Amino acid sequence: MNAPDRFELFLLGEGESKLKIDPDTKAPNAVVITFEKEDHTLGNLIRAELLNDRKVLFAAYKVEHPFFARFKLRIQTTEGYDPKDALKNACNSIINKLGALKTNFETEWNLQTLA
Amino acid sequence: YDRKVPSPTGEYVKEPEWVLETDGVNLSEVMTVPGIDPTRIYTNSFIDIMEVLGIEAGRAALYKEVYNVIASDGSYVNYRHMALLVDVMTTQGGLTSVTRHGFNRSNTGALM
Amino acid sequence: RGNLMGKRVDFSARTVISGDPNLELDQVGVPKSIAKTLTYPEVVTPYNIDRLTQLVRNGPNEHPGAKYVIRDSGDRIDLRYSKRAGDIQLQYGWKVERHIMDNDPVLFNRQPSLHKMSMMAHRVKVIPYSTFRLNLSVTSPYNADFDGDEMNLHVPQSEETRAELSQLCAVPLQIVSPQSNKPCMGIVQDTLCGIRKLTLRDTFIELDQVLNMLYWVPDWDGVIPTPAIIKPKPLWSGKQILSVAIPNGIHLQRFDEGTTLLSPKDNGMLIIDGQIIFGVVEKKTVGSSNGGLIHVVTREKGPQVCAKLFGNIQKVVNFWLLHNGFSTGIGDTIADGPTMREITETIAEAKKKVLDVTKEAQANLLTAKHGMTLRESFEDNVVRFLNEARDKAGRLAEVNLKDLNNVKQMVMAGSKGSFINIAQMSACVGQQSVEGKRIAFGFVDRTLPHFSKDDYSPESKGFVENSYLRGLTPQEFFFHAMGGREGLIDTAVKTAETGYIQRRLVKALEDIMVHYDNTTRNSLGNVIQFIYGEDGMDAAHIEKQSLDTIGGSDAAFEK
Amino acid sequence: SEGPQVKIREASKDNVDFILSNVDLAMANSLRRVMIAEIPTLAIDSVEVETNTTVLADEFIAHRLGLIPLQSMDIEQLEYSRDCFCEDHCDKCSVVLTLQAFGESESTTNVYSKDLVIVSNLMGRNIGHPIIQDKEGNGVLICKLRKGQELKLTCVAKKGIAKEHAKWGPAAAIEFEYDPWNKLKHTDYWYEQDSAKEWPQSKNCEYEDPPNEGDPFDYKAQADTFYMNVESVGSIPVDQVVVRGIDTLQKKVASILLALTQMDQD
Amino acid sequence: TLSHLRRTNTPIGKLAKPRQLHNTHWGLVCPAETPEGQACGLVKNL
Amino acid sequence: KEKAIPKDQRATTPYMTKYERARILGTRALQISMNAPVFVDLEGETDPLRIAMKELAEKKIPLVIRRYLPDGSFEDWSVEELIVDL
Amino acid sequence: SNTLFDDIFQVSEVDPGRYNKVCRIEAASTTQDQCKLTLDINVELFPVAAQDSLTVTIASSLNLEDTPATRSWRPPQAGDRSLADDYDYVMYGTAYKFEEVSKDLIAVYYSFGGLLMRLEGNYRNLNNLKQENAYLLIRR
Amino acid sequence: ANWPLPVNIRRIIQNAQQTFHIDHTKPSDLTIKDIVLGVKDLQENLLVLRGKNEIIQNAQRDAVTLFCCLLRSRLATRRVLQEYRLTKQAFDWVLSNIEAQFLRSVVHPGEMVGVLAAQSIGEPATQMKVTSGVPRLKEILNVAKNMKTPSLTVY
Amino acid sequence: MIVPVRCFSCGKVVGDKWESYLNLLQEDELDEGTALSRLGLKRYCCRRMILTHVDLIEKFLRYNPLEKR
Amino acid sequence: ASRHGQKGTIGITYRREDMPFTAEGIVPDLIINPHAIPSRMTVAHLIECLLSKVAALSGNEGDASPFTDITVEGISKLLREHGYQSRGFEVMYNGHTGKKLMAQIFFGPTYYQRLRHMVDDKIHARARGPMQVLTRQPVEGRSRDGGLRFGEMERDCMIAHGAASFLKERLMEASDAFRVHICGICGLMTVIAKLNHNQFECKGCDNKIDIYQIHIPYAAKLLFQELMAMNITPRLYTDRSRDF
Amino acid sequence: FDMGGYFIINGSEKVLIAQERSAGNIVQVFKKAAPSPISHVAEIRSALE
Amino acid sequence: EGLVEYIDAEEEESILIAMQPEDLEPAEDVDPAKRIRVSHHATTFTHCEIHPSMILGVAASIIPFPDHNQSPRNTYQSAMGKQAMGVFLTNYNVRMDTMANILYYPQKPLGTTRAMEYLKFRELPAGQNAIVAIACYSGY
Ligand SMILES: [Mg+2]
Ligand SMILES: [Zn+2]
Ligand SMILES: [Zn+2]
Ligand SMILES: [Zn+2]
Repeated sequence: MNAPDRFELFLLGEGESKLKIDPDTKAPNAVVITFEKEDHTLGNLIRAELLNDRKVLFAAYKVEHPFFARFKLRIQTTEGYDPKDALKNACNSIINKLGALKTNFETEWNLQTLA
Repeated sequence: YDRKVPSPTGEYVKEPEWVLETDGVNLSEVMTVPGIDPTRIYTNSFIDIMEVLGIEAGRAALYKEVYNVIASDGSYVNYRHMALLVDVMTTQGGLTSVTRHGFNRSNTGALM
Repeated sequence: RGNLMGKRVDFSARTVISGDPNLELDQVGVPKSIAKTLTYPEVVTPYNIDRLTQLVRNGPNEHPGAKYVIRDSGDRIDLRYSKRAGDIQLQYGWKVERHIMDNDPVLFNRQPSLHKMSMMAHRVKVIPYSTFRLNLSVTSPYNADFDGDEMNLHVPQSEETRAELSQLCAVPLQIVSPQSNKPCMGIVQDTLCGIRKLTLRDTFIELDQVLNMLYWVPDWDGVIPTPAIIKPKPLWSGKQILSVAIPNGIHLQRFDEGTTLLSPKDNGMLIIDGQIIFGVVEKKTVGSSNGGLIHVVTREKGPQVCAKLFGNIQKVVNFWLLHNGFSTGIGDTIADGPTMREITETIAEAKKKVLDVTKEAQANLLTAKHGMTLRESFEDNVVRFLNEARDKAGRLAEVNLKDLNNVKQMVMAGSKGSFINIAQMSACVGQQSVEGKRIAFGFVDRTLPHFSKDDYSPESKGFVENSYLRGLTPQEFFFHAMGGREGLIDTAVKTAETGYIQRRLVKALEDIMVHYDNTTRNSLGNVIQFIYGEDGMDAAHIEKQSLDTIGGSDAAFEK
Repeated sequence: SEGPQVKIREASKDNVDFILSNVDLAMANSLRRVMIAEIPTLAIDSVEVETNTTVLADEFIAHRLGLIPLQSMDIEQLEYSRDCFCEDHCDKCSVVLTLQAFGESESTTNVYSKDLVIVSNLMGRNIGHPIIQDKEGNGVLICKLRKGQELKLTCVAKKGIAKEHAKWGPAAAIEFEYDPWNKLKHTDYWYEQDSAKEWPQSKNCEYEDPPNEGDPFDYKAQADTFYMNVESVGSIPVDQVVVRGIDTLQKKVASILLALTQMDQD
Repeated sequence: TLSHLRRTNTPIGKLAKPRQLHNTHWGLVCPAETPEGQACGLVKNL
Repeated sequence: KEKAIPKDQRATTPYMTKYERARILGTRALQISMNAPVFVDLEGETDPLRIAMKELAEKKIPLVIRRYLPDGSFEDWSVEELIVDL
Repeated sequence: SNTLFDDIFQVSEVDPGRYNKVCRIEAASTTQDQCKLTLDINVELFPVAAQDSLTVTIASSLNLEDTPATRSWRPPQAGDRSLADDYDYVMYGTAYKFEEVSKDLIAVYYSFGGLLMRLEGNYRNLNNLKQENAYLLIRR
Repeated sequence: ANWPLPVNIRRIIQNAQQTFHIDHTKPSDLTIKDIVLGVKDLQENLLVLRGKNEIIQNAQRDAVTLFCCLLRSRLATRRVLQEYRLTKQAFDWVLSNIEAQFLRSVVHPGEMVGVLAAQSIGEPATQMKVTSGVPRLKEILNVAKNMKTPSLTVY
Repeated sequence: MIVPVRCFSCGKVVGDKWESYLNLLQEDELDEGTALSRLGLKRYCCRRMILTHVDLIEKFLRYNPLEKR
Repeated sequence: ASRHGQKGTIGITYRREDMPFTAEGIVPDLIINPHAIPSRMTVAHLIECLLSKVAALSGNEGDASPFTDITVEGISKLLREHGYQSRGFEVMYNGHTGKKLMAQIFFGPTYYQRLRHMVDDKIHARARGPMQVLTRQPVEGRSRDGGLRFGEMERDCMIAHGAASFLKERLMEASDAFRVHICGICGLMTVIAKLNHNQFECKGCDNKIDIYQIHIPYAAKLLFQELMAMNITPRLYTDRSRDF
Repeated sequence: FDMGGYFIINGSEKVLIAQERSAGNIVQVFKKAAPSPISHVAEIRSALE
Repeated sequence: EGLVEYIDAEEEESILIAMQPEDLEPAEDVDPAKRIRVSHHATTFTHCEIHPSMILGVAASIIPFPDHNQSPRNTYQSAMGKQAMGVFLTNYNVRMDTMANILYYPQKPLGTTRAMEYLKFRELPAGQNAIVAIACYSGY
């Protein structure tokens, strides 16, 4: 049997970090962030929010192999804007949007009568 | 059949010619019949070609038969591969078969 | 034959093969369990003293690890049962048998292994699960599919063979086979189907998808190409993105039927500096065809660059097709009413024509064709008329098929299917023949106990007027089954006959080799050819070219 | 608050129908993905068998038991067995259930999920109770017995997510649609004579105006106003699936921010 | 199990073609059920 | 030694063959793996095969290929003088 | 940078062919009787009908001030000014052929990511068109 | 006129034109003497056999007779100046590539061509009025005194 | 052998509707389509789970127990 | 495999949130390549899927008997009456991004059967293990930790590749390897070697100083000894007698 | 559901596969090839049951 | 009662059989979807087939719509059906076989065949009804 344990999809293993930022030598002011134990759920959401930023230049993500739960995020920004700061802003925007969504759903649900 | 022969102008133009296809082979006798072009008569059985024209003629006929079979299905194989097999089959002065009574009767070591 | 010419060997593994679109052409996925069992003896050197020592600490129960340590005296220590004495101190000149790691060169084979490309060297890639994994593009040289096929793996055990395997048997070096001086690998199946759709003029891509597709090409310089359409909305064409995967400096020009510089049907091909100008990329360009992109790239930039092309095209095309999708259903085999009416009358007219010849033959007024009997001549006329009816009906159905027809799309791209498949699936299965002849009278003067004696109508002798969509009648079903049984019997017998022929040919020419004097000689030294191929060139470096002097008229020659 | 807007159409104990507006496609898709694969839930994980005279194998019964839905309203108060400091399991990270069935009657006797009895200290929580969602009061038909057949076993329930195993999935099929009129041209309709006549109209078409029948293609439009229908297996209320689905997605993004902050310090 | 209990065998010097599906087989042996190997045509099913 | 063709009358190709390159690289890689003196400066390399490739590129492999002929005669070609173009 | 070619054409006809988003249009210059244009246009974004008059312009670069894979394409930013602001349909492509049709007639072939164009005219009106990349700007 | 040959001269010309960015309008600096001598001397460097005796030299000339015909036809004085419009720098580049390409295409000594030929002919056989296909291949590989359908073609 | 607990495609609990399905067919004389819709199985993935199920446990129960307490 | 000659092995497994989904949330339990349909012309595979879809929706059992009046158009009419596309196509959404697939997927139930062939019963590897008593080569059989045959055809391919050293490695180091002593007078393996005492002798030649050792496969040693029993004497000599 | 029709030999279920043979007591006339002095032959395998 | 008659191959030679009584027996618009059927217009039939589908065997009777499949495919399925896991017998618990495979949840096919009624396929099915999608999703 060679089936990997299912908890390896989300549980961080020994000697492994959630994020791994390295500089992209091909283009200036570009970095590559490797997310461990994550999948398209966050890659698509994070990438889409980044593309809404005017100062962000290039935003793309890819899962090299479905076997391993890890995806790479490439962020390039305008000169003087840190790609890490761009990731900070995008994540904050997602959280704020999600927080409003949770409040809106609860208020609407309270008005319903059938359930 | 249609054969491309140079035109008097200099270009290649196809014109029809009358050809006789026969069942059964008598190469030596048919070649002498008047009215035919003896320099173009061809025989399906390269055995008759070998014993009437020569080993080199049989080699060319043998390659032609092998080429037709491979090209009959549409597959294409480089010329050198066919030539090497034909040359091996005619390197001893005759048509040696690829069975145990042909190449396996040579002097190439008992172990081989 | 069973113990000297061929024998069972160690350091080998077998398991089912599966397709991995995310694996490189020269990479092979190896199950973790197989990697642990297989080992490679590595000589301890100052360069690898640290790495090898760590593996011994890991032991044989944790990949990467080791299983044995061999001293300079020949003594071999099994790491199991050896931990009782604590750690072992390695020394230069020792050998550590450690689990095969990534990038290790191994030999990958599939039987019957009828040609050399059936045995090629891959780079190990340890992966989870119980199956092997290899690129789709390499299936064709192996003649392998993923319906349950098992393939062998062999691990070299010395540096001499380790370097030999990677420098002579590596997959990138086998792209251009010498059998037919044309590439043996190409884009196929899903990837081939997607590339045809992607390169259509109507295929445009927005910014969000373009960035992801660009990033999927590993060797991307990081420069976003200018969109073909700048206003009123930035759009990228499929040709533009596919051009990123093509290495710069590649030129390819092809002219199809009616093709011109302003290709109206978008046929042909024109690539300048790696940029696709016009033409739909299909089997004629990215397939294993002479003079195609693969043939040009490998001969111009090198085998390694060509190998990268396979992955880049596959990755970009696979990603695009994942988010576009392609399917096929029953609706793709259905032709509109007007087409079916035309198909029905085409068969009816052919049946009437077959009747017309039959009546005159019964009247004895039919004169046999020269060199043929009355019945054989009559059969030839009927067979030709019915075959043309199927072809004419098939053309009517095929022409009616729209560009959105999934079955038609695959045929146009060359991925799968053909004209005959569409005709039988939609228009008419056609005549069934056994031993190259119509259905014979197994009974007394009839084919089945349902017709009358001495019946020569197309239905009686096995003409399937229906299609697979419409179904076959019980009489047609049996006759169609009879034709199939002929193929199954032929396939089984032909496989045995061809295998013996292949063995005989190899044994007859096994001792022939090209020597340093360019002569071709056997073991005895007897000269077969004074120069190989009568020219002295290698088939892998031969291309079809036109001699401009032989052809043309005299006036054109002077001009 | 002026962000993703919601409007509930049909609300039920098992199904909630709502429209997600003023939101991005990426956000909407992640919500359904999280709602399917990342909401913690209580389910039977380990089964101890001491007597199995049934016609079914021990693994057959164990697999069925894990699929039995258990109440998970107070799952957040439970702790992951991996993150708990105990040898095998305790009351802080597990719920123990016992099943004892015997064939005392001549007719076949059915073993239902209602026969499961909790023998752990719930500590005032509201988890571990099998979900009964029928009229007769029985649950899932686990096994059948005849005279002389006994089934004695002990079950241990732990919290987990459907990513590890589908038995922890608290949500059944989730409907998800947008642009029912195909105004964004995200689909090329396969057709034979007329695509409009050959493709049935979506029920959601009533909530959007039809195309103006001649207006130019709108190339500046982006997908929004998603129609979703979330179904629940009964382990947790359907509303909580959406509420907890948003919370889990919020936590995942927050984890990235926390990790990014951590590397800045170190 | 049902197919095996209804199988038939034909031992293959003979001058004929027993492997082919003859017309007389209609309604007596299945025209499709046969081994794909060397037993093709020789082994028939009622 | 009548089977040693003099260097002035060698008629074989001056280009290294694929088999010659493969064996030379493998032959020297094995020697490197067995602690042989490396004659090329290493900018960081642990694989013996990669080291041999570096030596071949800079022509620092002290080996001569004895090309045999069908009659038994041979010609000695140094790796340094053999052209590596393939 | 600067306009290499500028003229007004009348669309003679439009042929959709097998494409649902791209149409090939044949047009002739209004001022010159020896100039005609064949062009492929993404009608889904810029519909074109018969008898329509189109102002076709070809330029080396879109930036206003003269400045004669070059650079990574970037999304337009607020306040960005370029030649594209004055037109409706803009395409970027590469010339790949120059053909001599007659004594003074020259034809230039362009490809905008697979969309082909052919601009034929007098040798003295298309002399500025070179074998390089150019922007095709069209205004209704 | 279309036959397999080692070196693709057409691709080499295309690479030279694009690599050096031939103007295609300004006259080239090539001279008629240079072109004629350039092609003539290139034919001498196309070496397959390197013997220094008459017999080997004769074989060397014959081994490249067909290739030289292609070489001369493509690299003609008018074609180079008119059809290709090659420059002196481009012309020298083209000649060097042909020499390098030709030398790389030569057969490598030690190649097991016999096995290669047998496998190249065998593999197509597995995929397979007069006998054809595998049965005809059996009749050819085995020298059968009596073949199924002997025939005579008379012109 | 016995009714599956959950629907394979979507995971909906269908193992508590087997007895109800049989009761509707027998006592209420309802056709299979109406019974499935009455039980609330709208998606055809759930319908086939109960419609195509074969109850082999009853056949096994005919055999006497191997070990009797 | 299905009931139409279509068989395949699982390529990869995806969870529900990754598989494509319809507007109703139904996700496929299995996905097969469209390319298998055209060439093989298994129309019944598509008809069964269309028939099964209607049968599941209507709660009936489809009639798939070969020769009947049932037609695709008749099945299509029933399917459309249930609110689905007549030909079975459905609009699906990409699971990774949630966007609609530009193409519509033939979606419906189908009968599938699991075959006896499982990878766990076929995967096996061997680095070293038991040897046959007779030939002293790797035993045959996965269950007995046997090896994998490197047959004659495999030998030919390596010969074509030119990997002479690799061919020797497979046939000697990866298989039976045996060292024997031969006499310089007679090429027979009849030398009694006392390795502990460093003594060699070929009785019948009365020599103890002209001994050589050769590495040959144990099968080769067995062959020559078998030939010796047949009165044939193979003599192995380490130097050429006749000129090349 | 077991259909029987088989034997139990040493605990192993064995099924007798029906054997196909040419019917006896029937006259059959066959043609012979050219290399033989006989053109036609009528053969009957007389059998008593 | 003289309503059915046993007929062998030898006796098949001297009789005329009608495939179906629906159209062949009666003395003698059309739906375009229906297949083309030949009446044979014979008024001397001596027998009639019980049903044409009975020509198939046990294995081939499980194939749905075998007349809509290419003949080689039908042969292949007959071989694979014997290799499918299912419920060979209901007393496998008391039997001691060398090897046995039993499916957890066998399901009867949604689309079945009438001939399968007498093979007890519904009572002992070998397979499951899986929702299959024909798409090029990920290339795996
Ligand atoms: Mg296969
Ligand atoms: Zn605990
Ligand atoms: Zn369901
Ligand atoms: Zn001796």
